[PDB]
Amino acid sequence: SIAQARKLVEQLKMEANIDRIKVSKAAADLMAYCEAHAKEDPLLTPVPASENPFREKKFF
Amino acid sequence: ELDQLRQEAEQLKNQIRDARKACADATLSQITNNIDPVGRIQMRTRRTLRGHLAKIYAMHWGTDSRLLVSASQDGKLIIWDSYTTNKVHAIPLRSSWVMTCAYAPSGNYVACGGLDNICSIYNLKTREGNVRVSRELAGHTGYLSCCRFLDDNQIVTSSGDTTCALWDIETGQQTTTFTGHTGDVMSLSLAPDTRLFVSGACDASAKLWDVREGMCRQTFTGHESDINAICFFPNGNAFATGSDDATCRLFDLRADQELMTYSHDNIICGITSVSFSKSGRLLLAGYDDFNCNVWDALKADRAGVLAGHDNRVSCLGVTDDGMAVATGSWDSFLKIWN
Amino acid sequence: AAVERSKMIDRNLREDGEKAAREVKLLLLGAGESGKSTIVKQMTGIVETHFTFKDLHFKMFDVGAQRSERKKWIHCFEGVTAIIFCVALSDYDLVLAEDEEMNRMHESMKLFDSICNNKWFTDTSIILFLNKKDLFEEKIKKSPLTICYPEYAGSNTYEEAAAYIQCQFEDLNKRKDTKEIYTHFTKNVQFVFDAVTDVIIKNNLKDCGLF
Amino acid sequence: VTLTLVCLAGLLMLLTVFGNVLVIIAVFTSRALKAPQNLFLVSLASADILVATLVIPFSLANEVMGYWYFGKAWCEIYLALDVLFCTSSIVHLCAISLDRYWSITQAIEYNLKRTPRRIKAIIITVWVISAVISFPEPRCEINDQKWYVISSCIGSFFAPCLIMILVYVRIYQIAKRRTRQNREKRFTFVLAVVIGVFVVCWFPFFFTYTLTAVGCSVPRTLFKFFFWFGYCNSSLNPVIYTIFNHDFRRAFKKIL
Ligand SMILES: CNC[C@H](O)c1ccc(O)c(O)c1
Repeated sequence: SIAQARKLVEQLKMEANIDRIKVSKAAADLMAYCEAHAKEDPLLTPVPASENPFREKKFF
Repeated sequence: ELDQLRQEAEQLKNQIRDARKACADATLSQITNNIDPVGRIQMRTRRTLRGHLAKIYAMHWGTDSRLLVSASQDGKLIIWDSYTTNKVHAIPLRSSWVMTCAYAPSGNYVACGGLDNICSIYNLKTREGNVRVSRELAGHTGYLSCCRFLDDNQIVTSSGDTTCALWDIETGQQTTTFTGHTGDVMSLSLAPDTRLFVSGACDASAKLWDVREGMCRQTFTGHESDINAICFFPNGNAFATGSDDATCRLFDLRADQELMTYSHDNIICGITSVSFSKSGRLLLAGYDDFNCNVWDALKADRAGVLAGHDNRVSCLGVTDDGMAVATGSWDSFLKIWN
Repeated sequence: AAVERSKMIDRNLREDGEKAAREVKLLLLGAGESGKSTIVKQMTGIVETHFTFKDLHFKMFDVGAQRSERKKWIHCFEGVTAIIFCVALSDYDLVLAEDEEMNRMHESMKLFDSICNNKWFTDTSIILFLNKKDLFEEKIKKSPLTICYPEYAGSNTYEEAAAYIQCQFEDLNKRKDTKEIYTHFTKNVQFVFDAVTDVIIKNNLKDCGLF
Repeated sequence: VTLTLVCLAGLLMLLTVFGNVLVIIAVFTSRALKAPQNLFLVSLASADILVATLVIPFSLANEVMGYWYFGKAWCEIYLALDVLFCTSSIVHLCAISLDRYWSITQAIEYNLKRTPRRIKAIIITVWVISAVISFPEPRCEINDQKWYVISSCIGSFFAPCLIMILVYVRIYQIAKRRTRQNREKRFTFVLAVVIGVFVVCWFPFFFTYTLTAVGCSVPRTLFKFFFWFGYCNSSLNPVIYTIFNHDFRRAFKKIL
């Protein structure tokens, strides 16, 4: 009854003591990552049919 | 005093919220406003794997990018080969009420479990014959909703007794227990670094756990109903959830807020599964309206659709090298959408 | 070879489907003090029961121990032949432990509504058992039925106020044309077999369009 | 009137092909209709698809051309072929009827014996029986041997008609005592159009044909009217035997 309530306050007291960065710095890093790696994702930019194992290639 | 516990808790709740508001600078609809649209993705089912004679509840790729596994109410767990549609193995399940699968990063064994309250580990290379049952992980008091391999010698599992637990196979004992949820835990997702993981519960909240401490770092709310699915962003600094509220959302670990919401006005059913492409530019989500929409994670616009199933889509996965998407459903059919 | 693999294994799946789809599967429900304990004897997680009667396979699954939310696993059980719902009649003057002022009689009428009028069991029949009629008469000759039912004005007896309770449990049914409730007073392994052949007959008779 | 006598028959060919092929694709493109008893609708559809494409055209030529037959050796491969197709569409209707009679009386006992091992045995048994009776200036006249006309009428209509009325009035007793759910009118109009259609289409031909064998006379105007009634029943079979089932209607929308 009271032991749990003591633990609950302790968890929040430790959750609200973290350093946070702004969202604008947070959205930029997500956007920058996808631009750099956009070249290596076949689904977004379709791959030549020579190497697309399920489409037409060596099934091995 | 009970009031002192409540008064301290109530004050800390307001302090957390205001710190989140101080971090609000600009939504993603502004920073990513002048970005180029993806366009209109158009995938087509290359393969189609037949052989399950009942619903399909779960699947999982391999690190090979060529072998997968599936589970069904037929009490059968099949290891296919996607190139040639071959059954590499098939495993008889001691229980028919499976809800999850797994595939070791080494790829020498698989994991399974269901309403049994136990998690079975079968060996995919016995050096002398077929597959055996080389472990047993009991210690949950509710149905198993999820399990994941942390390494060749660890596994982390989720259950409906409101608890996630980190085991250490070859001994069959819980090294750590992760408590704090107040509802049935539905899903978990490891980090690429394999030092953190997130979970989703029917309490309509999610949490972030440090693996090697048993500690909970921070909690995320905002959904209005049960959370069914969860997935990390490819670099491990964000994750997305899908609820029965008919909406997906995106959460940042280092901003502690909701970033984007992916919902339309013609969608009233619940999301059963989410996943991210290899680059992280697309988000794929299965629904109860028999379909699987594709979203533009950086713009929150539909960018495709995978409509090829007769019943609701229950499971969904993507390959490490990013070549194919697999979807399963209550039709007993699983499709590869290269 | 990945061509002589599937053929030598898919020949082991269809060989198991039709080989294991002939059994009759059922689903037990009830409450803690219902009678689920004292009906299985006569006939963790999910429990399974297997028994035979005149060359028909029965597979009864008990889901009592699962104390998690029900809506998150009940959809796994659609497609069973019937539900088997247990009630105890000697609980019309018994109050729950956790919460007072609520009987264990009005608490079973809240689990009959949920399963009878459900979206996953819109065409599945219910087999309702009413247990502990032995002790029911003893309590009704001393403790009047008014204590539970303030609208059951009628002479108390063994089978006058114990048939007023069937009505309160069959009125809860709202699908009065798609399903039927087969009520019993626990010939207990016969009532299920009598009522199962009547559910299979009306299924085949519906493949012909006559129902 | 070559305009009516060709356009009308061409309509028969279209409906028979449209209905039967649509049934075959629907059975093979769904898992709801994956039951082993639904291979009767397929085999019956193949018996009624060959009669439309092969029997009706050649027979149509004889009536409208008026004079003779182009050939003298295909008659034994046509006049016999026609009998076999007609005989195998009625004979598949007793197998459908008998299937749903054991499912309603011996329900639990009949949960087995439903394997395609038995189903395939029946269909192979249905087509061989049809084969036995089919192949035991000049024009084409259907056989007029007194020992074959009355032998093949009993073995093709009058015997299969004695196993669809006994079955469908025993099934009338079961469904009246069993349901008792105020659904009396439902299962009496379904058993009246299954039997009525089959009898009004086929009875006059096999009735007048037998009279012209014992030594009576029948007008040739009526006999040709009755002759083409049997071809009509081939088109109607997909309608009567698949419309009262909800499962077939759902699968039909899957393709249309
Ligand atoms: C109108 N076409 C039916 C054909 O003339 C026919 C069919 C079955 C038979 O047994 C037969 O002797 C003749």
